[PDB]
Amino acid sequence: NLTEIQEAVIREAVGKLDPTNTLWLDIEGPATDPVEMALFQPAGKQYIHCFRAMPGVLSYVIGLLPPDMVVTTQGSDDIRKLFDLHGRRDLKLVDVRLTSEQARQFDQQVWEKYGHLCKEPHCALLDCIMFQSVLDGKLYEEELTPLLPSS
Repeated sequence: NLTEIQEAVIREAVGKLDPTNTLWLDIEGPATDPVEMALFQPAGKQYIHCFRAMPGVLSYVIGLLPPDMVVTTQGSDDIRKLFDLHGRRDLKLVDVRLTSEQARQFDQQVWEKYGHLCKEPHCALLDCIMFQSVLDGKLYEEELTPLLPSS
């Protein structure tokens, strides 16, 4: 349901992910029909990002994640269900459960620095950067390389 070109691009992007490093996954919208999905590796200063077909891309990405890898999210009740339905029971999930208040610690700085990648406002990619910043106790402000160019 994806063109072989799309599949080859996605495959190469996922292949550049390093399994030994933290990997964030965030989905905006219904699990079966996302509007946005983002994957973010702070240590490798890289991300995969795309908006509104989406279900095909998300499924293909899940199928390609490295074996037994730890995925970090801000809530994975449905992501767990998706993983499993796609034959990825081996993927491990961690939910970083910042309170609304905690998650806003670096909201404005992150929007200032990275808001152009998405342009009280929220997008999947920046949420991950914001949460990682809270964990680091300081603003994430590295230069980020997209791994997956807008098709």
